[PDB]
Amino acid sequence: GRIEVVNVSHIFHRGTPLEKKALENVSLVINEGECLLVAGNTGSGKSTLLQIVAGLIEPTSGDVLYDGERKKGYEIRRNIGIAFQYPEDQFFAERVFDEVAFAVKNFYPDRDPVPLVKKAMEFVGLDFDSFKDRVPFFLSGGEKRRVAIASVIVHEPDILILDEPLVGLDREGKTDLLRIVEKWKTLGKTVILISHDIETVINHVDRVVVLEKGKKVFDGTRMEFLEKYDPRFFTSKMLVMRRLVLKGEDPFSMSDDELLERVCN
Amino acid sequence: GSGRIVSFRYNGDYVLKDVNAEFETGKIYVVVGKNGSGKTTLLKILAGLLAAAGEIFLDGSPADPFLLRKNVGYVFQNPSSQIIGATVEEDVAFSLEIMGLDESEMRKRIKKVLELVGLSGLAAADPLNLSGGQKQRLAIASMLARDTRFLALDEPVSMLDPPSQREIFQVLESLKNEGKGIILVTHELEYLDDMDFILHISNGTIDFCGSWEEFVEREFDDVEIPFKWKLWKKCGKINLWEDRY
Ligand SMILES: Nc1ncnc2c1ncn2[C@@H]1O[C@H](COP(=O)(O)OP(=O)(O)O)[C@@H](O)[C@H]1O
Ligand SMILES: Nc1ncnc2c1ncn2[C@@H]1O[C@H](COP(=O)(O)OP(=O)(O)O)[C@@H](O)[C@H]1O
Repeated sequence: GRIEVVNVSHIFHRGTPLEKKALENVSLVINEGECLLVAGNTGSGKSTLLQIVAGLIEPTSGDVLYDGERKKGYEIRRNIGIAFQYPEDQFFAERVFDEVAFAVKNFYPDRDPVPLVKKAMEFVGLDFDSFKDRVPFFLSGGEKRRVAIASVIVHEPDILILDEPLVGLDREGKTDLLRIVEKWKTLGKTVILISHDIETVINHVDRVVVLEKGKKVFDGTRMEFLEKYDPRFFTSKMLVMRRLVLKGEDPFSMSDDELLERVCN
Repeated sequence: GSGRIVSFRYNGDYVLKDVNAEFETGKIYVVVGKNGSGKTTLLKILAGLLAAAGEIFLDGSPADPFLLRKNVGYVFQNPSSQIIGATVEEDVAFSLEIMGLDESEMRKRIKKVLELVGLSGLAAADPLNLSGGQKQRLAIASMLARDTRFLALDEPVSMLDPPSQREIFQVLESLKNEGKGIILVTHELEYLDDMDFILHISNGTIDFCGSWEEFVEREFDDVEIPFKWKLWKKCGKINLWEDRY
C-alpha cells in the first residue's frame, strides 16, 4: 500500500567496459492512495526505478520498503501492476483475452478468469465481444495501450504504474485514458505515472518527482513544482500555471480558456 | 535548388477527394486534422508511396509517384517499418549509394547526419537493439541524407524527450532556411516556433491553408488549437525556445 525507496542505486554489468550506472542513491516515499508523476529526460533512470519498485529488478544497492518491510519479487509483483512504455514488451499472446487473462492464470489459477477479463476490459473501455478475440499485433496504439493496462489491473493490484502511456495519442485518446486513471484513484489506489507531458498530466497528480542522470533532483507537490522548479524550459501552459500559482491561485482544475483570462490582462 | 508541388481510395471508399494544395521550398507546412481524416495518406501521396488519381505537378511538369520519391524524403509514423541494416551507418549509407559513390564523403556525410539527430557515437550500433526514440532519430537520419528538396515527416519525434524534440524541430527550421520544403504532421506543436502554413483536413479534403494567426481566428472544433498560439494572441510572441537562454 505504501512505498518507501531508500538510497537505491543501480548498475548494469558491473566491472565490464559496458558498465552503466542507471540510478544513484535515490530515495523517496509514496503514500497509500498517492498519485505521483515521475518526470525527467530520456536516460534519467525513470523506467528502471519503477521496474525496481515493481519487483522486476533487484537493485544493485539500497532497498525498497513495502508498508515498512522489504519483500521478494513474487510478493511485490502480485500487488504492483506495471505497463511498459512500449506495449510490445508486454504482448506475447495472439488474442486480447489471453494477453489480459495472463496475470490471473499466474496468480489465481483456479479462478474463472472470464468475468475478470470481462470487467478489466470494460474498465478500460474495451467491449468484450468486440475485442476478446482480436489480435494485439494489429490494434491501434490507443487500443494497444488499453490492453496493456487491462492486463496489469486484472489481478486487482493496489499499485498501478504507467510508463509513458500517452505517447502517440490524440487530445481525445489522452483525455479518455486519464479518465481511466481518475477511476483507478477513485478506488483509493495509488498510481505512478512516468511522463514528459507534464502540463496535461499535472492536473491528475499530487506530487512530482524529477530524475536527472540517475539522481533525484526534485521531490515535492505539484504546487511546489511549478513555483520552485527551474522554469527555463516550461511549456507555455506551464508558465501560465506558474504565474497563477505565484499570485496565490489554483490553476489546476481550470480550463485552458479560463487560464488565459487570468493572465496578460 | 527551388521546388514546387487529387483523390485517393485504398480499396473501398474514397478517403481524399478534391485535394488542392501547393508546397514550395523554403517554407514549413503543418498538416492538422482529426484521426482518420487523411493526414498520413496525404503525406504518402506527396512522398510517392501511394499512387493517387489526379494532377500533381513538380515544377510545372506532371509528377508520377516515382518522380516524387526522387524529390520527397519520408519518415513513417512507425520508424521501425522503414529501416533495414546491420549497423546504424549501414541503414544510412543505403540512401546515398545512387549519390556518386564516392565514400570518403559518405563517411563524412553520415557523420554529419548522425550528429544532427543525435546518434553520433552509435554508428556501429545494431538498429534491432536501439530504443524506439533512437529508431526515430535513425529514420530521420536516413531521410535527411538523401538530400531531397522536400521532407515529409509524419509524427517524426513522438517518442523523444522535450529537449530532443526541440533540437530536431530546430534542425528542420534551419533546413527550411536553406531551401527545403517541410511538410509535417505533429502533436508537438509546442516545440515548433517557426512555421509558415497550417493545412486543415476535413471531410476528405483541405478546407484551410493559411497562417497560424488565421487558423486561431478560424476556431475549428475538430482539432485542438495549440495553447501557445492563444498565448501569443493574448500576450505576444514571448518565451521562444531560442530565447530561453
Ligand atoms: N539492460 C541494460 N544494459 C545497459 N544499460 C542499460 C540497461 N537498461 C537501461 N540501461 C541504461 O540506463 C539508463 C536509464 O535508462 P531508463 O531506466 O530506461 O531511464 P529512462 O526510461 O528515463 O530513459 C540509460 O542510459 C540506459 O542506457
Ligand atoms: N492500409 C489501409 N487500408 C485501408 N484503409 C486505410 C489504410 N490506411 C488508412 N486507411 C483509411 O484511410 C483513412 C485515413 O487514413 P490516415 O491518413 O491514416 O488517417 P490520419 O490522417 O488520421 O493518420 C482512415 O479512415 C482509414 O480507415
